[PDB]
Amino acid sequence: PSKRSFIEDLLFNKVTLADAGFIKQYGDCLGDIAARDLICAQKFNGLTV
Amino acid sequence: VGYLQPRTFLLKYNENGTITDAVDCALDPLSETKCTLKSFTVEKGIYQTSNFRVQPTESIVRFPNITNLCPFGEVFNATRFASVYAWNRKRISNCVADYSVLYNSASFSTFKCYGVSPTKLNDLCFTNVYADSFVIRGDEVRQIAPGQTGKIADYNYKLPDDFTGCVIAWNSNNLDSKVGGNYNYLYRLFRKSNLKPFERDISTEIYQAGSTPCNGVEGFNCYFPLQSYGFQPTNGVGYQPYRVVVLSFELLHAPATVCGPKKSTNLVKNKCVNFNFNGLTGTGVLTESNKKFLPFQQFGRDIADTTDAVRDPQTLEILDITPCSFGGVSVITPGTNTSNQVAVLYQ
Amino acid sequence: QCVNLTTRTQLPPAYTNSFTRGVYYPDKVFRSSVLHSTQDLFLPFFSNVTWFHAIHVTKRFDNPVLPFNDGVYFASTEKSNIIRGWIFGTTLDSKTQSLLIVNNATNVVIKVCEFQFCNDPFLGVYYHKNNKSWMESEFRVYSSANNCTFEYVSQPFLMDLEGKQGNFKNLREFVFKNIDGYFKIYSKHTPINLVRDLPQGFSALEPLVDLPIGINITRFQTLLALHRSYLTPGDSSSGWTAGAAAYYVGYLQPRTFLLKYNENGTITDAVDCALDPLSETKCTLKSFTVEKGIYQTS
Amino acid sequence: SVLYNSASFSTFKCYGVSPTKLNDLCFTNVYADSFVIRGDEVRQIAPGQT
Amino acid sequence: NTLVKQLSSNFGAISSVLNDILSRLDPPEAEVQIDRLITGRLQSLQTYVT
Ligand SMILES: *[C@@H]1O[C@H](CO)[C@@H](O[C@@H]2O[C@H](CO)[C@@H](O)[C@H](O)[C@H]2NC(C)=O)[C@H](O)[C@H]1NC(C)=O
Ligand SMILES: *[C@@H]1O[C@H](CO)[C@@H](O[C@@H]2O[C@H](CO)[C@@H](O)[C@H](O)[C@H]2NC(C)=O)[C@H](O)[C@H]1NC(C)=O
Ligand SMILES: *[C@@H]1O[C@H](CO)[C@@H](O[C@@H]2O[C@H](CO)[C@@H](O)[C@H](O)[C@H]2NC(C)=O)[C@H](O)[C@H]1NC(C)=O
Ligand SMILES: *[C@@H]1O[C@H](CO)[C@@H](O[C@@H]2O[C@H](CO)[C@@H](O)[C@H](O)[C@H]2NC(C)=O)[C@H](O)[C@H]1NC(C)=O
Ligand SMILES: *[C@@H]1O[C@H](CO)[C@@H](O[C@@H]2O[C@H](CO)[C@@H](O)[C@H](O)[C@H]2NC(C)=O)[C@H](O)[C@H]1NC(C)=O
Ligand SMILES: *[C@@H]1O[C@H](CO)[C@@H](O)[C@H](O)[C@H]1NC(C)=O
Ligand SMILES: *[C@@H]1O[C@H](CO)[C@@H](O)[C@H](O)[C@H]1NC(C)=O
Ligand SMILES: *[C@@H]1O[C@H](CO)[C@@H](O)[C@H](O)[C@H]1NC(C)=O
Ligand SMILES: *[C@@H]1O[C@H](CO)[C@@H](O)[C@H](O)[C@H]1NC(C)=O
Ligand SMILES: *[C@@H]1O[C@H](CO)[C@@H](O)[C@H](O)[C@H]1NC(C)=O
Repeated sequence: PSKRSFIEDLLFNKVTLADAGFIKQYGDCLGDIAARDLICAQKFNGLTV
Repeated sequence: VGYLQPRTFLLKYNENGTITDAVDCALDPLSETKCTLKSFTVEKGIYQTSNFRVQPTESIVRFPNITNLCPFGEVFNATRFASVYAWNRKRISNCVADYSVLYNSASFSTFKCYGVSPTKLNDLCFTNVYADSFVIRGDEVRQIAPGQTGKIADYNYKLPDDFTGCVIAWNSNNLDSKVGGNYNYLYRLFRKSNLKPFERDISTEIYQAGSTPCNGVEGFNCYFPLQSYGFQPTNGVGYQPYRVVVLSFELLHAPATVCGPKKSTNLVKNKCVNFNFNGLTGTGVLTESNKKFLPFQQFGRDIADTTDAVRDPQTLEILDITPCSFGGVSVITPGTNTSNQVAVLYQ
Repeated sequence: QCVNLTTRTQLPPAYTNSFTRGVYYPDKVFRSSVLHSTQDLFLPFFSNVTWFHAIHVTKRFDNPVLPFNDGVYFASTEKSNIIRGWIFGTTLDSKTQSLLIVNNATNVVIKVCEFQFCNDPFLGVYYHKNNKSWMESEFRVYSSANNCTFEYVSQPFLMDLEGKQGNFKNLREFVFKNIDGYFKIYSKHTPINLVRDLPQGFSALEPLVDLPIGINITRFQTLLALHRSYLTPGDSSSGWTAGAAAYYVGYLQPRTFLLKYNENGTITDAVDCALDPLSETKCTLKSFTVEKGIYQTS
Repeated sequence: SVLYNSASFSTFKCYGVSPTKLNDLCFTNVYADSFVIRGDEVRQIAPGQT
Repeated sequence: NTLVKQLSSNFGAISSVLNDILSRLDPPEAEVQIDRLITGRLQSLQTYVT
């Protein structure tokens, strides 16, 4: 799907990004999930990426 | 006819001192960027404005089921009080703290509260309430306070430095003065060391003022530690009797049972609502929780120390609390000079 | 009436080691899945506790008067309900006020009075041969109690009292504190199967009670029980056997601990931050795992 | 504490020191000022009063 | 994550929770505690940005 070389595919699997994707919806972390998942804990205090 | 609301405006003053223009900073995201840049002109670009905010609709109150009134009649209207050295302590629980019933019969010369504002007492729930009672001389009332010296505060009754509660004192010359002289009330005059906070010493041993032990004989430089007040109707105000009650309690940490007068509403879920749980107030969305509390705990707190779970005082079910303001917003403008049309991105 | 027990062999005191014991819940807030630091009065890790026996075989019916420095960790390994309670005070001689916490066969009794305690307080269980039954006969703790300020008596129960033969089956841990006129008690009960030596493991104690007594405790003494039968011939001061039991005493100090809460809200592990430099780096990194390297401590 | 068994003070207030530390201190250049006033005027013996 | 964790500091106030302070205290006495918290949290943001 990604038009990447073999070596680029190997390189991209050796660095793990903190969060994959930039759409975390409000309904996704409501209740227990908040304050447990670190990204939602950041986002309920005004800290966005 | 129109109606006014609290708003923030950006007003413009020309060189003569007259207001010639204004911006309503909460009408639009464009107006919000105008307000932030502090200008009436915006250049072409993309601007971060503010996270998406939701305002609450309802307000709810949840207090425990309490029906009885607190025993104001056998605390403040007792026929006989204790001596200050053997002071009295009484537990208070399971009662509504409606103190306005005291208005039409009692007048207090002293009433001071520590760790709480007197105007918030009606909206709180109280944990581990105790009442301490004694009678002292009028001059000594200033000594019932944290960090005080004197014989009452050193040998008879000591308060902690970190004290939460109220001190209440009233003159009782009519009750505790006898024409011959009232010698029922006693106090301690001699002690080797100062008392610890909330400690009661009731011993009667001959005090050794110097060397040459006494062998409990009460001789020269060997005294009886307790002495009697002489209360007579014709004394100065400094020497008249005063009745003192000290109320001690805790706030907003553990389950409570006193809970002053305030009516409870229904429980509404999945909506942003102002809430009051056992005196703890906040805003947010309430949901059903899978957490299981041990019987001795009432609130749950996360890493940031904010309260995120609560036991319902009526149905005894655990509820999660979530903020209702979330999500980033941006505004795209081609320039106010060119146009007023804008686009908005919700991230 | 008070009786001075005789025929008891004197032995040197014994000591043992506490393996991460004596942890309790500091407050009443629910927390889950978190490492939390707190400074309070704890029993230090790997300490040196004193050990006391009640083993007939020597008799060794130990009940010394012990200090109460800043609060006590008390552990009890039992199978037959020998350890029955405590007395706390300063002089224990009716010139001052004392606290009695006792468990008699039917009720739990907590009293604060001016007691003239016996020199050798105890409780007595008598055993009848003709019909097999153990019943409580003696209560020899104090002569007189005069000015009582606080009293509490629990609802009636029936206790077992039967002498057992296996190894120790019950561990009971208590923590006692005295702060600002409040006597605070934490406790926990645990099933065990062992014969000697306080065991390994971890278990946090939960809040039990908070008594407003307002007295100056400086010393304390444990209240045990006796067995008498037809095989214990003599007078009051010599006709008595013991029944096996053991108890351990340690003293609390102000320390900083790093407590671990799992996803159910229970304390499952702790770090004593001032035991070792390694523990100090654990405390600073706020983790139980340290990677290879060199760290500045203090 | 020799004043306890004979004297009663309606007012006693200390500035620059806590009353519970008086027993552990040593004092330099001590002076005592004495006078008699009306009772209403006692509130005026304080810093920054009119 | 350090910015999120630094929200549990009192900075010399009675508590670190605004809702705990706003209940149990009236505006004139709650203002000083809130002001302490505000100063501390602005300092945390400044350090992060630097
Ligand atoms: C609590 O009781 C203890 C024991 O009676 C008091 O400590 C003693 O105090 C005397 C003089 O006041 C000393 O001579 C003793 O050496 C002390 N004994 C110990 C073991 O410290 C103590 O003062 C009392 N507490 C209070 C607040 O009075
Ligand atoms: C048990 O032994 C103690 C001694 O340890 C006895 O207590 C003594 O009693 C006499 C007589 O009343 C007093 O003169 C002593 O001062 C006491 N000693 C102490 C240390 O208190 C006690 O009487 C004995 N119990 C009996 C005989 O029933
Ligand atoms: C635990 O505490 C006891 C009592 O302090 C220690 O016993 C002492 O040990 C030293 C060194 O071995 C001796 O010189 C002392 O005479 C001992 N005291 C007594 C009363 O016997 C003991 O060493 C400590 N540690 C352990 C592991 O038991
Ligand atoms: C255990 O202690 C309790 C409390 O002292 C005893 O209960 C009291 O017993 C006396 C004697 O019959 C009664 O007059 C009291 O009314 C009882 N108090 C209560 C019931 O609260 C109890 O009898 C004791 N048990 C044993 C086996 O000695
Ligand atoms: C502590 O107990 C003593 C002795 O019972 C009490 O002193 C006596 O109390 C009675 C009760 O009114 C009096 O008739 C006596 O005159 C008192 N003195 C003596 C020498 O008997 C004392 O009151 C009690 N303490 C408290 C705080 O109640
Ligand atoms: C301000 O005052 C001056 C002098 O009176 C006048 O000429 C001018 O028109 C006024 N208005 C503005 C916008 O300058
Ligand atoms: C207090 O008790 C007296 C005794 O009869 C009574 O007359 C008075 O009304 C009482 N005051 C109250 C209950 O507020
Ligand atoms: C309190 O009231 C609720 C509803 O009125 C009821 O369900 C509950 O059983 C009552 N008692 C307690 C202790 O919650
Ligand atoms: C038999 O048992 C009862 C109660 O267990 C006891 O009171 C009785 O004394 C026993 N029999 C004899 C002869 O002691
Ligand atoms: C926690 O609770 C769950 C559900 O009751 C249980 O299955 C689990 O064993 C408990 N302990 C741990 C460590 O998860």
